Amino acid sequence: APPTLWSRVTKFGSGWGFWVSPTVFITTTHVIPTSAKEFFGEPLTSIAIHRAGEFTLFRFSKKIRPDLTGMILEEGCPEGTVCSVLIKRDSGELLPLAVRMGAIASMRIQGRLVHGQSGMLLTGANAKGMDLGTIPGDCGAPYVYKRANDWVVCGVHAAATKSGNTVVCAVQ
Amino acid sequence: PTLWSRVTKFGSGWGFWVSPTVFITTTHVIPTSAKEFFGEPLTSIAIHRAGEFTLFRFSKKIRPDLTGMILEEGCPEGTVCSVLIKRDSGELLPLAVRMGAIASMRIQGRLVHGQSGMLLTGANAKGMDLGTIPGDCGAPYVYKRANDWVVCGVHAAATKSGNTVVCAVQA
Ligand SMILES: COC(=O)c1ccc2ncccc2c1
Repeated sequence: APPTLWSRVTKFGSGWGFWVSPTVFITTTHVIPTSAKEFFGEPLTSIAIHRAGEFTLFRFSKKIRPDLTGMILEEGCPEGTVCSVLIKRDSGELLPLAVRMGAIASMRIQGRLVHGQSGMLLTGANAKGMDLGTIPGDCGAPYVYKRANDWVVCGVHAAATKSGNTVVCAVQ
Repeated sequence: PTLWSRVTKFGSGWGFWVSPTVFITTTHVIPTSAKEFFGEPLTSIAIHRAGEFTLFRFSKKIRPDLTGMILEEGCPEGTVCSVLIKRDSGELLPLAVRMGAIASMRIQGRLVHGQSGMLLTGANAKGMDLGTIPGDCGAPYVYKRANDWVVCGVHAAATKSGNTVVCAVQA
């Protein structure tokens, strides 16, 4: 996956978020620090926060990441799309986990009620644990894929079943 | 403690530490000019070759931080393995493969013997991280069985199209 996409993935609360543009940051609602009143030097008064269930978008009034070009963010992807989840792991290791995407779903995972785009990992069978699957520290990592000539972001990592086989992407 | 720490850059590809003293690789990535590997003189290294599978047994513990793993001669037909691909970017690419029969296959002009497999990542890579490249040879094939990780060979070859692969196996 291109270096410019890895540079957009930034450590945030109990997980990660993703710079779509110099002013727009997306992440998974549950990884956000609950009491926080300031982000990237800016007060909450100066930021437009758009919440839809487990998807949160931050739009800043100033350019926080002026090194970046704005890219395409879509509301999920077509059934059958193969995406990469851009997961960073202890020590500059980069894990772009392959996932075949399925339908928008409502599920109960570890007793929590979760709504988003379901998918199934293409890394291995019985992908429970950190070598072939997701861990709770991965929440907020972006779901991306390549079209004709450009890359698209279509959601952020929200949940995984106990078996590890099913993941859920929260969507705009 | 990770499987990934056992995957090691070696000659023109990779290899995998089965135990503190045992390292496995693809025969064609091994240097043809050498007096030592991993600081141990070749004189003290046991080399066991069966076609495109090579095993080294060292007389000293090179990787004393590791426990010994189960090594087998391929796996049952239909097993879904993962090929543990490392890239010089720092990317780790675990790719699912449905394992088939032991076969001889002409892969871009060359005859290669080993366990056939079909990548489960579909279409092509389409310039995504979904297939192998030549520099991936020696990467291990593994799967989880009960609570045990099993390693059943090393990445020997891939078709131009990408979707058929050959895993070289012991004996
Ligand atoms: C054990 O997995 C299957 O039954 C299966 C499923 C999908 C496949 N797709 C391509 C090639 C082979 C495949 C095999």
